Amino acid sequence: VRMNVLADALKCINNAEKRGKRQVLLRPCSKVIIKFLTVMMKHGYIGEFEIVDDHRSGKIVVNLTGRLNKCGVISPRFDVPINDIEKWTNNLLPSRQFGYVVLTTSGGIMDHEEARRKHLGGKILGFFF
Amino acid sequence: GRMHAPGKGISQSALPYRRTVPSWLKLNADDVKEQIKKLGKKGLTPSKIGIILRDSHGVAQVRFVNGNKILRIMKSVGLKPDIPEDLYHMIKKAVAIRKHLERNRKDKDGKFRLILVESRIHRLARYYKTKSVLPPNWKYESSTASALVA
Amino acid sequence: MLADQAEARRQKVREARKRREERIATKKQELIALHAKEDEIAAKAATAGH
Amino acid sequence: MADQNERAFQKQFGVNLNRKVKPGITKKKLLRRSRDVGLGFKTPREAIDGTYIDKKCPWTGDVRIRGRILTGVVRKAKMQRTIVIRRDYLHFVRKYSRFEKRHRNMSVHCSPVFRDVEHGDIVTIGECRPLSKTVRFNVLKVSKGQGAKKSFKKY
Amino acid sequence: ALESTNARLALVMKSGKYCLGYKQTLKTLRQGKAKLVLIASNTPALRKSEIEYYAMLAKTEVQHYSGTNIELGTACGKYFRVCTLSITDPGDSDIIRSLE
Amino acid sequence: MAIGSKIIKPGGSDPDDFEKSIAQALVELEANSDLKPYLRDLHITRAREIEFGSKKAVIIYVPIPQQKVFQKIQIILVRELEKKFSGKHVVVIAERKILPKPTRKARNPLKQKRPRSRTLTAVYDAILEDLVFPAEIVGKRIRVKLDGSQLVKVHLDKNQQTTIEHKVDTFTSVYKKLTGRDVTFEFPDNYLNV
Amino acid sequence: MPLAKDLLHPLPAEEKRKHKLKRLVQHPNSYFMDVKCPGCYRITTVFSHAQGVVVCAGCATILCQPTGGRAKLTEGCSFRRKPQ
RNA sequence: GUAUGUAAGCGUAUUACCGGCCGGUACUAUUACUUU
Repeated sequence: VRMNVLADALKCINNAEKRGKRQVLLRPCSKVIIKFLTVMMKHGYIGEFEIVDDHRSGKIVVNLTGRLNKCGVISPRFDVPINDIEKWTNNLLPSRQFGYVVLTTSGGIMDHEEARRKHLGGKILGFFF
Repeated sequence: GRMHAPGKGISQSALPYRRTVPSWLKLNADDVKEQIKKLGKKGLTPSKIGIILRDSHGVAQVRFVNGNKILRIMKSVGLKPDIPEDLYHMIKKAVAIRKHLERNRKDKDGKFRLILVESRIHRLARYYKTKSVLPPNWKYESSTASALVA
Repeated sequence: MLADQAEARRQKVREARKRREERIATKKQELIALHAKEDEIAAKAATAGH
Repeated sequence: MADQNERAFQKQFGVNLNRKVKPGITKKKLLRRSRDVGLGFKTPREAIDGTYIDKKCPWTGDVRIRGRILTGVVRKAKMQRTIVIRRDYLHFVRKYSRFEKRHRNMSVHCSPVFRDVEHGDIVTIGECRPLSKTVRFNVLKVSKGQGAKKSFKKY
Repeated sequence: ALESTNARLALVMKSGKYCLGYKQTLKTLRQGKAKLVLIASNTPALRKSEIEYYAMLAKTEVQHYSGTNIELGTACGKYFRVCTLSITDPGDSDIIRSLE
Repeated sequence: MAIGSKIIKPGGSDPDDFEKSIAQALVELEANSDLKPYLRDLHITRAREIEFGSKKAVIIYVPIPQQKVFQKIQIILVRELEKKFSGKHVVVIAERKILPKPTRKARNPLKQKRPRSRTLTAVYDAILEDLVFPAEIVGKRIRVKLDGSQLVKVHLDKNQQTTIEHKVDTFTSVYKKLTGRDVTFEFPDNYLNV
Repeated sequence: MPLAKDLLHPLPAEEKRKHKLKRLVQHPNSYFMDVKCPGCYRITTVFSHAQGVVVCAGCATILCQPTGGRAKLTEGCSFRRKPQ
């Protein structure tokens, strides 16, 4: 059963560049997922992604540029306040230099350093580098 | 998938994209609203009501010519009976268990198959118990399997 | 006594709750042809002569 | 419910039939001084013109509602003027930052103006004085009480 | 007998009228307002005899229901036994022209 | 001498003159000897004449309880009006009664408890089918541009492709003027066997 | 190419033999046809995989062949792959 | 020239009133979550 519609969508992206699949056939077009792929394009991690919509769910095509290493996911959505976001950096990132964990607070979906300027505590969905 | 089974197998219909075609169909939603008053009054189940309109006339989809689901098309002219249709096939399939296994026992393969449709009632009927399509204090009893279907 | 509170619905007061539509669409299907009598009376008066 | 069935007599203490001599004629349409909680909660209309006695009633007894105020769900109602409600919450562990489904159970008292409360209705709760060995609360309002699926609908 | 003949009764219960007993069957057999008569195999023998002599004069048709009174009595939504039945009005069902 | 509104504009609005000028054009569309059993009661509510810089695009507010009969006449509504209102492209566009919940601190819904045909999808779905009316849409695809921007791919195989293809440039304007989504329209000749 | 750049625009004929379900959109191979049985004249529309015995109101010549797949009528049929 | 990360207008309970855009007052399905 499709338990979490978030995480299963993430991993097949990581199961593309290893054999070098420059494209991704992807399902099933949720609006929380559409709020997420542009964050990759907000730092230029993938290629062009497009979404056809059948009148059941929709499905996603994703091209890839090949700059990724691994996108990940913590499960389920742990609740994280402001004063303890830094714990989820060092356990999830290679360093403070690059990479981005991505949570979502009551204001929306963002980067952690974006959230470190927006200052509103929220829930982890995933991470990538 | 395939709950009571080993198989991963998958078989279903395939609905098309648009929601109006057949537009060439001169038939409206109104004569089929009489056809359910004509055919569905003869005791037919909501599935096989929807299969005679496909082959004969043939409307591809009544959901495209009319908005309501077909039980509501049963209800809005008054054809929803007391019992939901799909368990009514299961309980008939359940009552054939107490016709084969009443005399021809030792069929513990067949006696396995009682535990399915009793469970395939009791998980299923728990859903329809909630949805207020038949009231609670509806307990399936073993002698009732004859008279619920007949 | 609780069973019969809002029960002007069952036998006659289904249609005497559906009488809101029975006094509208039954008459006004013809009155629009009566509203358009300027090109209904003069329409068949032209085809009868020509 | 009651036709004053008691081996003694029951009456709300603090009122008397004063018949002829009176400052004016203060009929008040019934000789029953029904108070109100005034904490935003509307009074039930049946409480003012009630015949029930209920010395432990928060509206009509020697009670003023105190403490805090909460909501929840009710399970059992067999015992007299008293229902069995249930509340839910979570707990925060150290080892996992994870949660659990534990619960408490507080028995509570009812005035009969909330007659016919059943499983599993939804009932808010407010605190008062101790009644008898457990009961320090009182029912405030049948707020929702609606199970739209299994409990709250006729058949 | 068959499962399929049982379904022909299955729309009479929503539609058609009924006569249950010797007395309710033989009453409409006197006026002849009935059409189809049902006989289960465990009918007593003179009762298995006596009904069908009317049918030689009332010109009606009967059937030999191969089940028992316990199932035929529950093949009609009831729970008490059925040994004979006459459907005096086929409401919506198709026993009006069907042979077995 | 020149009758205008009050036959078709109820129950909508009496402004304006450009909605009034087509109402004098509507009464001379009654003289086509075939639509006169229908348009005597086919009413309008509003209109709009928004230009694409040089040419105008005419918006027609159908009230949609008559969209089952507005469709089969719509082949002849656009053609005779275009030669009378050249070069201003006309299309019926039913503005809906959008039921929102306002973007506030979870602002209160009631009344109008929002059936599901009355959400922001109607800004697309209830609008896109009426703009490309005779197109018979087969596929909508969502192209996502670089800076959070979007293109939508609207597909039509051959279903009267040879009469409305000169309006798809006009169709790109008014959809961005009514909804805002940037649109392109998809030709392909291949009868894709399904 | 296994590392292909175009999935939005595939070649048409391989999609026609891909599946009834696994395509880029959802549409079955089935359709409707307008069979005239050759011993008669009357027009009748029917599904491809009809799964149901059909005859006309007065013209019951053949009109179908009972199967699990599509109704394969040999020399007793006349129809078209067309929405009517 | 450019950028957009800024607020208002504009596809609408951007709440009702008295005030100088601007104070006071009519006056809101919940939780869990997080904010101070």
